[PDB]
Amino acid sequence: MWSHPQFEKASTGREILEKLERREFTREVLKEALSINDRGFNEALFKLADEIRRKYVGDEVHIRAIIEFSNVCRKNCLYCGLRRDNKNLKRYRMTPEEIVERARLAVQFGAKTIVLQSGEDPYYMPDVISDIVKEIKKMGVAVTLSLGEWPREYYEKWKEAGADRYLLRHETANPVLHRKLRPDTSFENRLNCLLTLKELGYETGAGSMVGLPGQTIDDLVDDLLFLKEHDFDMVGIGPFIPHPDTPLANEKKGDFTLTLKMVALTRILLPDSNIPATTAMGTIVPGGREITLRCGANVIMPNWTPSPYRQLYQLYPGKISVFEKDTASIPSVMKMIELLGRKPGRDWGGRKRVFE
Ligand SMILES: Nc1ncnc2c1ncn2[C@@H]1O[C@H](CSC[C@H](N)C(=O)O)[C@@H](O)[C@H]1O
Ligand code: SF4
Ligand SMILES: [C-]#N
Ligand SMILES: [C-]#N
Ligand SMILES: [Cl-]
Ligand SMILES: [Fe+2]
Repeated sequence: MWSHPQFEKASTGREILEKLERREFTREVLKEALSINDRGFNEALFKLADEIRRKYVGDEVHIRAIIEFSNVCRKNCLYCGLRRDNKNLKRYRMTPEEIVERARLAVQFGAKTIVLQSGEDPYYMPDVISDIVKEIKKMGVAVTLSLGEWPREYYEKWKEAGADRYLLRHETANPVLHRKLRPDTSFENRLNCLLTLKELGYETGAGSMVGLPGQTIDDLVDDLLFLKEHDFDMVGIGPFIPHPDTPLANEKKGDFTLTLKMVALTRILLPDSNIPATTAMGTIVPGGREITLRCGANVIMPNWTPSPYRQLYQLYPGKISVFEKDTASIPSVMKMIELLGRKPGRDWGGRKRVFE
């Protein structure tokens, strides 16, 4: 037997970058990119994603104002503070009038997309949602729904009511892990919902959490390849943030740098997709969303849920700041975008096909 020495790390890292620049997206290339822990490799990866972002989606940072209108949920996901078994949380529901008028205010502040997100709350489904969507569509903006897993019939009604997009983060593409963490449902169910949403003509959003308990680098590679496979219009990625009132309270938090590399690789794989700098990135690191916008992201989603409900939508700890008024977030992200040298979106910021 003869030796089997490793190649030097710097030269290996440069070969990975070259393969990414040549769009040679093999599993081993993606795995090694995620595994390298070199500050200079990572910075070059971020700059490549930023370059691709500049070339294929430009300098507009699209603002999507989120109204989290109910924290009631019928599911029991192990990671989520809204899981039905968490009795330590005050639950709330907004009336349709509250939701519509709050959306109207965001539109007046300049949001060009309203995102309606909730727990899986049967109260609203399907007809209350349809009424709300129809009212918001009269305001001249795009509407995105993020309501979880529902029958095809509901998704069809909401499309007819005028919804433009649907965000259903796939969470994890590992079906064994998915079922362990989401004991009510399955990856197959989640994927079927995404396929139905695409067939109905929604712009569809997927995306995973990074750092889930039991998730490995190979699983993160599977997430990237799943996203590439379906050419998603939008991809929402962030770290897992443990919640103290859940079974995962004591697990490791997701790593910011690893999550940033997932955002960067997603931009490289899907050059003209819409990729938010998510709330969870801003929670985990001060300035986290600003950093993510320099590493391939092109969207920001200010929290527009009003007091006294905003503090109760406790997906994970630290999500909400209560130090400022509930109308500060849209002007605040506009200021952030200006300081980055970027521009707010001029239209609804729907995904375009300009890459290849
Ligand atoms: N602990 C957590 N850490 C980081 N992110 C978390 C966590 N808990 C939930 N989330 C994220 O919250 C998103 C919106 S819930 C909307 C709807 N009910 C749905 O399930 O699709 C989910 O897709 C998760 O990725
Ligand atoms: S992630 Fe969505 S479906 Fe799961 S418990 Fe939280 S709100 Fe409910
Ligand atoms: C996303 N809109
Ligand atoms: C989500 N931002
Ligand atoms: Cl988006
Ligand atoms: Fe989106």
